[PDB]
Formats: sequence, C-alpha cells, structure tokens
Amino acid sequence: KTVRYRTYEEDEPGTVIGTLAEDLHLEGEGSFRLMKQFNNSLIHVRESDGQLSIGERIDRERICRQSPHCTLALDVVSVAKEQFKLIHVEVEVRDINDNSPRFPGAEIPVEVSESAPVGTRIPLDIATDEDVGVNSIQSFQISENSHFSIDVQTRADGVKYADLVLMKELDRESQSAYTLELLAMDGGSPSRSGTTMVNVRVLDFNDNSPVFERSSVMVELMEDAPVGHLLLDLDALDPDEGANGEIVYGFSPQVPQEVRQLFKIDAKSGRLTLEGQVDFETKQTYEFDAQAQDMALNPLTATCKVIVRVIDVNDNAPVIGITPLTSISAGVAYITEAAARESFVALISTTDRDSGQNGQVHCTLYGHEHFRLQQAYEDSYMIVTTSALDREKIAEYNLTVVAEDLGSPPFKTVKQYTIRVSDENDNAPVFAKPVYEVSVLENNAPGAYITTVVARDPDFGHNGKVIYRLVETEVMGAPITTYVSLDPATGAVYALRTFNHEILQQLDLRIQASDGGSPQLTSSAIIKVKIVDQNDNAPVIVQPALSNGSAEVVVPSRAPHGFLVTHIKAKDADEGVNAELTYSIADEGRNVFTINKATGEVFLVADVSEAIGQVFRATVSVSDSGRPPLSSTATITFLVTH
Amino acid sequence: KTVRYRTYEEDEPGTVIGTLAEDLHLEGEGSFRLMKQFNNSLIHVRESDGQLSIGERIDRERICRQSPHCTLALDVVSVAKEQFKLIHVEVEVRDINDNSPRFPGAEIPVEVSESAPVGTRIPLDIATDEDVGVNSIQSFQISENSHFSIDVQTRADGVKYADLVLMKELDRESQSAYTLELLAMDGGSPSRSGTTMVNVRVLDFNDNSPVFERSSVMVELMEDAPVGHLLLDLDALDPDEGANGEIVYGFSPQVPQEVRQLFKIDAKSGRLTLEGQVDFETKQTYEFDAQAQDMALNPLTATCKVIVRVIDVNDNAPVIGITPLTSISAGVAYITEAAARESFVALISTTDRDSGQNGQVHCTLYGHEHFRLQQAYEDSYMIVTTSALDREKIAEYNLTVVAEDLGSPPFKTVKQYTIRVSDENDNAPVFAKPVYEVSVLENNAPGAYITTVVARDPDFGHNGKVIYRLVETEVMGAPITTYVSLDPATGAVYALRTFNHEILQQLDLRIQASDGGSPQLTSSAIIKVKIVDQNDNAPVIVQPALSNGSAEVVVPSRAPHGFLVTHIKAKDADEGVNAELTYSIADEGRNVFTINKATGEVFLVADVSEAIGQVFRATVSVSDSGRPPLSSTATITFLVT
Ligand SMILES: *[C@@H]1O[C@H](CO[C@@H]2O[C@@H](C)[C@@H](O)[C@@H](O)[C@@H]2O)[C@@H](O[C@@H]2O[C@H](CO)[C@@H](O[C@@H]3O[C@H](CO)[C@@H](O)[C@H](O)[C@@H]3O)[C@H](O)[C@H]2NC(C)=O)[C@H](O)[C@H]1NC(C)=O
Ligand SMILES: *[C@@H]1O[C@H](CO[C@@H]2O[C@@H](C)[C@@H](O)[C@@H](O)[C@@H]2O)[C@@H](O[C@@H]2O[C@H](CO)[C@@H](O[C@@H]3O[C@H](CO)[C@@H](O)[C@H](O)[C@@H]3O)[C@H](O)[C@H]2NC(C)=O)[C@H](O)[C@H]1NC(C)=O
Ligand SMILES: *[C@H]1O[C@H](CO)[C@@H](O)[C@H](O)[C@@H]1O
Ligand SMILES: *[C@H]1O[C@H](CO)[C@@H](O)[C@H](O)[C@@H]1O
Ligand SMILES: *[C@H]1O[C@H](CO)[C@@H](O)[C@H](O)[C@@H]1O
Ligand SMILES: *[C@H]1O[C@H](CO)[C@@H](O)[C@H](O)[C@@H]1O
Ligand SMILES: [Ca+2]
Ligand SMILES: [Ca+2]
Ligand SMILES: [Ca+2]
Ligand SMILES: [Ca+2]
Ligand SMILES: [Ca+2]
Ligand SMILES: [Ca+2]
Ligand SMILES: [Ca+2]
Ligand SMILES: [Ca+2]
Ligand SMILES: [Ca+2]
Ligand SMILES: [Ca+2]
Ligand SMILES: [Ca+2]
Ligand SMILES: [Ca+2]
Ligand SMILES: [Ca+2]
Ligand SMILES: [Ca+2]
Ligand SMILES: [Ca+2]
Ligand SMILES: [Ca+2]
Ligand SMILES: [Ca+2]
Ligand SMILES: [Ca+2]
Ligand SMILES: [Ca+2]
Ligand SMILES: [Ca+2]
Ligand SMILES: [Ca+2]
Ligand SMILES: [Ca+2]
Ligand SMILES: [Ca+2]
Ligand SMILES: [Ca+2]
Ligand SMILES: [Ca+2]
Ligand SMILES: [Ca+2]
Ligand SMILES: [Ca+2]
Ligand SMILES: [Ca+2]
Ligand SMILES: [Ca+2]
Ligand SMILES: [Ca+2]
Ligand SMILES: [Cl-]
Ligand SMILES: [Cl-]
Ligand code: NA
Ligand code: NA
Repeated sequence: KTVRYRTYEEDEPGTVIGTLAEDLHLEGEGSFRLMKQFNNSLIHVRESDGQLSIGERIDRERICRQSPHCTLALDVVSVAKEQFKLIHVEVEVRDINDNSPRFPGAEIPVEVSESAPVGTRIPLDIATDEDVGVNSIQSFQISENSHFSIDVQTRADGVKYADLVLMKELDRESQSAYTLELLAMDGGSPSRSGTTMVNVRVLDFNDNSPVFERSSVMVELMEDAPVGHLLLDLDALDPDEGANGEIVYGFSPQVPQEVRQLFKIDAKSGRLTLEGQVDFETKQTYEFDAQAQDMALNPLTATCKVIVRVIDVNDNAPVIGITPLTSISAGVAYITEAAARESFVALISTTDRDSGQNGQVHCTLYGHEHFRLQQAYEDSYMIVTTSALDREKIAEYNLTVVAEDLGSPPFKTVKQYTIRVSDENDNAPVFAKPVYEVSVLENNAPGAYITTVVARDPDFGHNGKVIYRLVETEVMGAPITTYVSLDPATGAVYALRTFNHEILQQLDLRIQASDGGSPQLTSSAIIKVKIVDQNDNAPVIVQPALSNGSAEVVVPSRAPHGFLVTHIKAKDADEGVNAELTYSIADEGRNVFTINKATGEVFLVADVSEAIGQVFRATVSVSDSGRPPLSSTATITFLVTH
Repeated sequence: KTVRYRTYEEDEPGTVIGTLAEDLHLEGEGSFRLMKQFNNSLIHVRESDGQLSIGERIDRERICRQSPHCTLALDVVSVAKEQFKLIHVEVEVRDINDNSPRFPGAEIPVEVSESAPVGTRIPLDIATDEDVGVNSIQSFQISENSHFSIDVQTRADGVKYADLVLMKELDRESQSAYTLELLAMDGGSPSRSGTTMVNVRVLDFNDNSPVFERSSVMVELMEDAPVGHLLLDLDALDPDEGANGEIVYGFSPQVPQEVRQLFKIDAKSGRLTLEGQVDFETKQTYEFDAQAQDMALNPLTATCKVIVRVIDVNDNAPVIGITPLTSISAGVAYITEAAARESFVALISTTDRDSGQNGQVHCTLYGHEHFRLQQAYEDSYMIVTTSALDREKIAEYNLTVVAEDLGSPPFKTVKQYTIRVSDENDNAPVFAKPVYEVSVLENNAPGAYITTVVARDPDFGHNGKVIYRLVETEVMGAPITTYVSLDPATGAVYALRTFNHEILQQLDLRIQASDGGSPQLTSSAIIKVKIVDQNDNAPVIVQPALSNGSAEVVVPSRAPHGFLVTHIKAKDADEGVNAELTYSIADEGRNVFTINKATGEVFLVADVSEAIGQVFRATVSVSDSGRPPLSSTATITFLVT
C-alpha cells in the first residue's frame, strides 16, 4: 500500500515526517526496516515503530534538478504476528527558495548595426534559477532607456530564453554604445534577484556622405604662377567610422580635361596645385566642382565649387601696325604732292594684349613737322599732313612711331616708317629769261650756229623732260622754218640760209618749251636775232650819169675861179660807217681841179686859161669808212666852150 | 570719327545698311574705298556716295560664335577737294534665332543607387544654343515624376547648366529603371527645340534580408528514422538582385553542437536531414533556429524556428528485477517456514522504458500454488505466500516471472527465481516405538548390552541431531542410573549390575530424546526390560525339619497299605518350570515305601512284620524342571512303636 508524507528540503536531520505504526493504526509488532540501501539512504526509520526521520542532508536541486515533483520512494517491511508485511511510502520533497537567479557572466557583449529596423531581436545569455515553480525565474527587467526592451520567450522543450528587442531607430553618430542593467527575479515574497550588464555595440553604417568645410571657394592665381604653385588645401569631413569616414579628394567626373591637365588634386590631402600654365589673355576664369568621396562599400560623395580667378600680368608689349592709304613698297606710304592740308596718309594701330594700365597704350610720332598724329578711334591714330607738300622741295620722310603701355615698368615698342611723295606735274618749263638777244654778222655760212635756249622743268621723269619747238611765224611772206632750225632736245638754233642785212635786219624766233606731261605744260620765249651790217656794198656814183666808168661835162671859158661845174653824188647800200661817203679828185699831174670832200663839189684851180677846145682827164673816187673800205672811180672830162 | 550702323545676320546680299555721304551731310566729293582687301571682304562700298551693302553672307555665329556683341569694323577713305579723309564705321551684326538648342549626344546613360539620400545631384550633359541673349538656351523641360526634380544653376561665365536632382527615396525592387527624353528650347517668340535621351539605371543595394515562407515549422520524426531521412525542405526568399538576393541556408550561431552533429542543412537547397540517430527515451523534443543568409558583401540573415518532436517506437522490452526480503545467494529468496499466510517474500519490478501502451507491463507469476502475485504499487508486484509452508515437506520452489508490454506486437521478458524455505525447530524427536520391550536372561555379566534405541528429528542441522538421556527414576530405593547406562549418541543401553529374577522381574527405563535446538524439544519413551528366570536356585526340603540331610519320624504299626505317615514338602525359589516340584523315593533296598509324586505323601508297601525296634535308611529327593535341573538330598528314617 502507498502511504504519503511530506518533507521540506534541507531540513535538519532528525525531523518528524511521521510514524507508520501510529499513522495507520498498526497494533501488533514491528521490526521496521528498509528493504535495501544501495546508496546510503536519506531517511531513517525507527525499527521500534516505523518513525521516519530526516537522515542525511536532503537537497532537492541535487536529487531532482529542475523536475516539478520530487518524491522519495521507500519500501519498509514489518512483521506483525509472524506475517511479513510491506508498506510503500512516498515522501514529497517540497522546494525551498535557496537558489537565486544567475547569469553566466557579469557582462553580455552584443552587437547591432545602426541600420537595423525596429523590432530586430538580439540574443542574450539566459538566466537560471535552480529552484522550480514560483521559486523559478518569473520576471525580467531592463534598465530604463530609449531604445531597447526585453521580451522573454519559451522553447518547445520548456527552456526559457530572453531577447533584447530594438524599439527605436539607432544612430551611431549620436550614440555608439549602450550600457543596460538586466535583472531576473523569482516568485514568492522572499524574492531573489540576479543581475548582469548588457553592453550594446552599435556597428556603423555608411549613412553620412562627406561634406566640405566650405561649400564654395574662390582663389586668385597670378597668370605667371609657377608649376607646383599651391592654390588651396581642400578639407572635408565625414562623421562615419573608419573607412566609411576616410576621404579621398579629386575632380567631379564632369570636369573637362583641360582642368584636369592644368590643375591637380592630391587624393589624400586635397591639395589643389597648378601643373600647367595659365594665360589671362586666353582664359581668366576657371569654374569647376572638386569632389570628396569616402572609402566605403557604397561610396558617398560631396562637391565643392572652386573658382579660380586669373590675375593679369604685364606680359605683352605694344604691337605697332601701319597700313597706308597708298603704297607699293613694304613699310613705305606714298602720297601725292597735291594732297591738301590734313590729308590722311596712313593709319597706325597701337595695341596691347593685356588689360588695365598694362594694356593701355600711348603713341608718339617723331619726324618732320609736315606730319601729325590724329587719333581716329581706340588705339588707332592717323598720320595727317599739317602743311602743303611739295615733292620738288622734299621727296621723302623717315618717321618713327613709339608706343608705350602704362605698366610699372612699362613696355616700349618702336617702329620706323617712310613716306614718299608722289609727283604731280605742278611745274611748267621755264626759260631763263623771256627774251633772248643775240647778234649774227651778215653774210654768214649756211648751217651756222646762233644761240641755244634752255628751259627747266623740276618735275621728275616724263613730267619734266623738256621739248623745244619753233613756233611757225611768217617772215616776209615765207615761213620761219626755212631760215632757222632748232634741235628740239638741246634747243640749239642753226641758221639754214645766209642772211643779208640790206634785206632783213632782225629775225624774231618764237620758241615753245613743253614737258612730257598729261596735260602737257608749255611756255613761250622769243629769240631776237640781230643781223648787223658789214662792208660788202661799195658805193656807186649816181650823178653824173656814168658811161662804162667815164663821164663828160662842158665848161664855158667865160666863168670865174672856183666854178660850179658838176656835183658828184653817190649812194651806198650799207648803214653807218659803211655809208660814210668821202670824195677825192686827184692824180692829174698839174693841179687843175679841186674837190669838196663833203658834198663832192668840183671847182677849178687854174684861171680861164684856154679859149675853147681843150680835153682834160683826171680821176675822182668815192670811198666809205668801214674796214676794209671799198671805193669806186669816175673819170670825167671837161671842155671849154663859148 | 566712328559712324554706327546696324544690320541683321544673313540678310539678303546687297541690302542697304546706310549711306555715308548722305548720313553725314557730306557735301563735296567722294571716292569712297576700303583700305583693307587682303581677305575676301564681306561688305562692299559704292564709290559714288559711300553706301555699302552686304557682299557675301554674314553669319554671326561664325565670326563671333558665342560672343555677346558682334560689331564689324571697316575703315573707308574718301577724297573731297584733293583732301584724303578717313571714316571708321562700326556695323553691329544682330543675331536671329537660326540655331536651335542641342545636346552633345543622342543618349545620356546614368546610374544611381537606390540607397542615395534625397538631394543627390546627378550631372547632365550641358545644352548648347549657338545664338546669344534671349535667343540662347533659356528653358529646360522636365518630365513629370515623383522622385526626380531637376534644378537649373548658372555659372560665372553665364552658361545655364541643369542638374538632375532626386527628392524622394528610391526603391529598385519597386522600380528599377526610368527613360526620360531630355529637351530644351530657347527664348524669344520663335523657339527651336533640341533633344537627347536620359536613361536612369537604378543600382541595387542590399536593403532586404531574406525571409522564410513560414516563420516556424514543426516536423515529426520517428525515433527509428534512418540516417539521411528528410525532415524538411527549407525555403526562403530575398527580393534583392543577383548575389544580394541569393540565399544559403544553415544553422543559427546559437545552435549547440549536439544539434549540428545530429541534423544537417544543405546550404544550397536548405534540405534538413537526420545524420545521427535520435532516441525518444533520451530526448523527445528538439528546438533550434535554422537561418538563411544572402550572399552579399555584408549579408543579411533570417531565422526560422524548427521544432522536431520525436515519436516513440516500441524499441525497449520489459525489464524484470527481483529484490528479496531475505537472501544469501544471487537470485534466491529465503523465508522461514514460520511465516504466516500472505507474508511478503520478494518484490518484483516490471518496467518498460517506452511510453504509452508500448511501456505498459503485464506481469504474471508461474509456480507452486503456495505463492501468488499481489501488486504493491506501479510496476511493483509482491510475491506473497498463500498457505502455510513446511520446510520438511517442500524446501525449495522454482518460480518464473513473465512480463509483457502492450505494444503491437508486444515484447515478452521471462525470468526465473528460486525461493528457499528456512528451517525452524518445528518438530521433536520421535522413537520408532513408544514402548520398547526386550528380555534379559537372569545372572548376566556386568556391563552387558541390552538394546539400542533410535529417534527421528526431521528438522535440519543442530535442530535435528538427537541426544538421549536416561530419566532419573527409583527402583527398589536406589536410582535407575545404577543398574543401566545409556550412551547419549548411539542410544545403546548397557547393563551395569547383574540382575536376579527372584528379586527383580521388570525394569522400566524412561529415556528422553532431545534435539539440538533452541528452544530444545524433547519426547520420552519407556523400555520395559523383562528379566526371565534361570535355574540358579536349588530347592530345599522344608517339612520335615532337616539335620544335615536327615530326619526321623515314628508311626504306629496298626494299619494296611497307604497310611499317612509323613508329608515331604519342599520349596523352590524360581518360577514356572523351575519351580516344579518332583518327588522321588530313592533306593532303600527292599521296596519298603512308595511316594505320591503329586502331593508329596509317602506310604508303605510292605505289611507290619516287625513290632518295634527297627532302623531303616533311605533317601528322598525333590527336583525341578529346568535344564540342568537341580536337587538336594534328605534321608528319612521311619520307626514303629
Ligand atoms: C630715309 O631712310 C633711307 C633708308 O636708309 C636707312 O636704312 C637703315 C640702314 C637706317 O639707316 C635707317 O635709319 C634708314 O632709313 C635713307 O636711304 C639711304 O640714304 C643713304 C644716303 O643717301 C644711302 O647711302 C648712300 O649710298 C651711295 C651708294 O652706295 C653712296 O654713294 C652715298 O655716299 C651714301 O653712302 C643709302 O643707300 C640709302 N639706303 C637705302 C636702304 O636706300 C635715306 O637717306 C633717308 N632719307 C632722308 C630724307 O632722311
Ligand atoms: C528446481 O531447480 C533445481 C535446479 O535448477 C534446475 O537446473 C536445471 C535443471 C535447469 O534446466 C532448470 O530448469 C532447473 O530449475 C532442480 O535441481 C535438479 O534436479 C534434477 C532432478 O532430476 C537433478 O538431476 C538428477 O540428479 C541425480 C543426482 O545427481 C541423478 O542421479 C539423476 O540422474 C538426475 O540427473 C539435478 O542434478 C538438479 N540440479 C541442480 C542444479 O539442483 C530441481 O529439480 C528443481 N525442482 C523442482 C521441484 O522442479
Ligand atoms: C531581487 O533583488 C533586486 C535588487 O537586486 C530587487 O530590486 C528585486 O525586487 C528582487 O527583490
Ligand atoms: C544583481 O547583481 C548586481 C551586480 O552583481 C547587483 O548590483 C544587484 O543589486 C542584483 O543583486
Ligand atoms: C520645340 O518643342 C518644345 C516642346 O516640345 C517647345 O518648347 C519649342 O518651342 C519647340 O517648339
Ligand atoms: C528633340 O528631338 C527628339 C529626338 O531626339 C524629338 O523626339 C523631340 O520631339 C524634340 O524635337
Ligand atoms: Ca536546496
Ligand atoms: Ca530550492
Ligand atoms: Ca529561486
Ligand atoms: Ca548614422
Ligand atoms: Ca554611420
Ligand atoms: Ca561616409
Ligand atoms: Ca599672358
Ligand atoms: Ca597679361
Ligand atoms: Ca602691356
Ligand atoms: Ca610742287
Ligand atoms: Ca612739268
Ligand atoms: Ca612735280
Ligand atoms: Ca650784203
Ligand atoms: Ca652790208
Ligand atoms: Ca658800203
Ligand atoms: Ca546664323
Ligand atoms: Ca543666330
Ligand atoms: Ca537659339
Ligand atoms: Ca530596395
Ligand atoms: Ca535592393
Ligand atoms: Ca538581400
Ligand atoms: Ca529509443
Ligand atoms: Ca521507445
Ligand atoms: Ca516496450
Ligand atoms: Ca514445518
Ligand atoms: Ca527438532
Ligand atoms: Ca523444521
Ligand atoms: Ca539368581
Ligand atoms: Ca533363577
Ligand atoms: Ca529351581
Ligand atoms: Cl647785197
Ligand atoms: Cl538367589
Ligand atoms: Na586637406
Ligand atoms: Na528549399
């Protein structure tokens, strides 16, 4: 039969569970023993009457571990009136709360990503309480915090594990670790707690792109900055951890290739440097996005707008260009001597590629005062005449143009230029004097030389070649061209005929000088050729009438001394000295007749000597004054009559 | 001086810009000419009046490209009254919209991660309009969508570039591509359009862990399921692309080594198989988290709660254990023959480790009807006595216990057991006969043997060895211990004295037989020794009185034959035959007297011849029957007066 008692674990040995003999009204005898003791039993039985007392130590957690019931079963045998009996006894061992919740370790380290969704579960080491029932772990508490809570769950074989659950989204940059106190406690007003620490390690996600310390940057860069010049040390920052926050600098992928060759970005430090050479006169502003990138699985990027303003340097000098209105030779401007005052000759351009004062030009002209500088428009100055030009006075000019910029120091450019004045037919031939006077002795040879005329045209080339022409004029009906000829190149006048003074005294040539111009220019002069007389006409006796060189006149013997017989008149063709007639009645032996040398009047020296019938011959000559003189003779006879 | 006109690009050649002679009130002359004719000039001037017309085509976009202003400069020279003059002229060339916005290429390919925050800018190929001012690129057109909204920004050098900007979070699993044709038109009333293709390709991020078609699953596993048995084909899914969505199955990191050695998960297919062996009697429920993992750089994981409930099979047979109250040998129970009805002898345990009917046991006992089975508690049956036991009748019993479980089919276990009955001193010695009788011849030697007695004790060991003792009783005053002795071991009786029948006829010995037990048991018997006579008593003659064998008697002579003279009496000490008196009348010569052998009376044969004075001599003897017979002698004389 089954008799049942109840004990309480870890009681002092020798406590009264019960007594069989008395509990079951057992009158008779008893030799109460346990039937077998393979291990040293925990309960002792009084042989006298079957009293069951706590023998050794009774630890429920050692004999039943986590089993909800713990019954110690023993078989006692007795003897009553020579009958051996058996009684089966079951002693329920009640549980005492002599064990407290325990955790494996004082700290539980756990890891979770900041990118995990709310509700993600994180395992925790289970607590254990070696008691059973209410004396086992009933409740769990977590320390007050914002993010984490616990939930307890039981497995199908009854093992009661715990989970840490995430309530709010994490951010490792705000908070990267958590320290939470975890505790478990059992039932019954005598309550026992056990504790541990949860160390939550928040693992980083790359949820932050880099960002530059400054969103945009401008830097100034001299256009003569040397290679390696440091423009700027770019800086960025990333809050993420380790590689996710480690930055590498460079260009935005859209930056053209010119910039990538001109400028360089150190990928580690962000230094931005010049590797090429810039030129303000070509491009004065660069605009590009630099970028920063973190070294993460899914990299994040940020950009910074960089502006480089290039600054101008005086690296250009003035350029002088000269373009003439009219010219043939290089670097020579031509202009007609006919150009009026303030005529444009050539245009000067003075330019400077730079900007500001460095590109501003002052132009100055050096040369004869006949030319002036006149500004036409920006950096464009005209050369203009200030006075009338005269090729015959000045045929060319050498000029000098200087152009300086306003840099400090300034660049100076110098250039030379030549002006040549074009000929117009501005001057006509000019005879030394308008009227020339020359003389020619009568009875010349034919083809004799009289004179030469000269006219002058100072114009050059064909416009200044003189041509001489005999103007056609009449001379005693006939034309001038028959008496005289003129070499049209030299202007030499040659006589074609032999001239006779007795006929023609003066010959008036009219010569024209012409240039080889278009229109032709002419001028006239006159040569007054003088023919002067000579002694080629001997005088002739007119009265008395001549008969083969002889004559006769009679004389009355009735007449006085110094008689008026006859009057010898004579004529000469020449002029002046050569027409000075002097008379002589001479060589007669006896002095018979006497002559008046003035008016050729012949008188008698002797008295009336004979009566009648006398013949007397003498000679009477007429001469002129010129050298050599010529003369003619008349032989006249006189007779005495009554 | 600078005189200013204005024209419009690509106008009809020969069109009138203006007239210098008339515009500048130029009275006088003019032989208007250009100074520069080294390249083929695009403007020609009429000599008469200085009016210049468009010679060739004038294309602003080719002489000034993208330059805001386009002024052609020309230097003309005239001659007025022999004076050469110069006039500088600036002809503004105005732009018309004979050029349309355009994009460098027919397609713009673009890639963006679905994980990019709002506001991320994607650069786009810049548009170009070769006109200037309002005729330049003024407007950018965007396609209506929820995620991409673009923004136009202007640079230091005035070009209007456009950025593709994202305002709302993308999801490549929701939407993975976009195709947007990008075009722009310029300002001013006649607008010209130009276009390209934008192909937005969304790149995948590993933003979705795998998840199982079922969060938990339970499977039943027979405890005799063979190695390789298929428990379950795990299935999991991942929306992500390529390797980010390709799964490998295995155990959660917390799974003990017992489970990892016992069960196996194929990483590729997720098949869960038994490689070891389970035993319901050892562990009947397994619980573990299987997990699936995507093959991504930093993979994402999911778990599935797997329950394996083990099923019981009848793989254990009942075990029989027997524990006796009292025992010496292995597998042998002892019990005293003194036990009463229904005394506990031994406890049988019949158990089966299985569960259900497979573990439920029926116990049956086979053997002598003196023992039966009585259940004490669960799987615990008592062997009990049913009747009184007697070691002397049955000392040992061979029993058999049978224990079957209730499986289908059932397991049966048999066991043998032996019970031995312990001896108690329940029996006392008992003699063959209660009263023994033997005889002894008189006059025996001293120290002679009479008989031997034997008693019987069936009890065992000391409880059955008999010792005999002579009970102290008196015989004619003295104690019996003096006539006889008893050997306590053999039971032999030796005669101590020599016995005389005349005195002692019957000797009543009282023997006790006792066993060697505690308490000691005794029983008594009696030996009646009878003493029988012998002939060691010679008889003597009493009447008449004797004198060394002689006597004398007188008688008167007056009588005939047969007279009463004298009467010869004798006595014998023995009994029976040896006390048989025989009378003899011995020789006297003459036939004088004759004797009656019955009553010892002697008479006379001859008459009275003599009166007085005669002496007569004879002998008369008495004898007994025994062998040898004994006799004494007496001589009697008779005389007359
Ligand atoms: C204007 O300038 C011309 C150009 O000549 C010069 O060339 C350079 C070397 C520099 O000196 C410049 O400053 C200058 O422009 C002058 O022409 C030169 O004239 C001289 C003298 O008349 C010539 O030399 C002569 O040669 C002949 C024959 O060999 C000799 O008989 C003379 O005795 C004399 O040495 C020279 O050839 C000529 N140069 C050229 C290139 O033609 C010119 O004098 C000047 N005009 C004025 C008005 O100043
Ligand atoms: C109770 O059991 C004992 C011993 O246990 C027995 O051992 C074997 C026989 C097993 O097969 C078991 O089945 C069995 O329980 C029995 O004792 C045996 O008795 C036999 C009786 O014939 C003996 O054999 C005889 O022995 C004599 C003298 O030695 C010979 O002259 C005969 O020719 C014959 O062989 C045997 O020796 C004996 N053995 C032992 C170990 O004791 C016993 O019989 C049994 N009791 C009952 C009532 O069945
Ligand atoms: C166990 O102990 C804790 C303190 O460690 C208590 O707060 C709890 O209520 C239980 O008694
Ligand atoms: C659990 O354990 C902690 C530290 O071990 C204690 O501070 C707490 O009161 C509880 O007993
Ligand atoms: C080209 O087309 C666009 C619209 O498609 C207009 O903005 C433009 O004016 C031109 O017609
Ligand atoms: C610009 O060009 C596209 C083709 O690339 C046209 O489809 C569009 O209408 C616009 O004219
Ligand atoms: Ca305890
Ligand atoms: Ca406890
Ligand atoms: Ca507890
Ligand atoms: Ca963060
Ligand atoms: Ca982060
Ligand atoms: Ca980052
Ligand atoms: Ca430069
Ligand atoms: Ca410069
Ligand atoms: Ca300069
Ligand atoms: Ca002149
Ligand atoms: Ca001239
Ligand atoms: Ca001239
Ligand atoms: Ca002459
Ligand atoms: Ca003359
Ligand atoms: Ca003369
Ligand atoms: Ca155009
Ligand atoms: Ca245009
Ligand atoms: Ca346009
Ligand atoms: Ca997605
Ligand atoms: Ca995805
Ligand atoms: Ca995935
Ligand atoms: Ca099993
Ligand atoms: Ca089983
Ligand atoms: Ca079974
Ligand atoms: Ca008995
Ligand atoms: Ca006995
Ligand atoms: Ca006995
Ligand atoms: Ca005797
Ligand atoms: Ca006798
Ligand atoms: Ca006798
Ligand atoms: Cl003459
Ligand atoms: Cl005797
Ligand atoms: Na830096
Ligand atoms: Na599968």
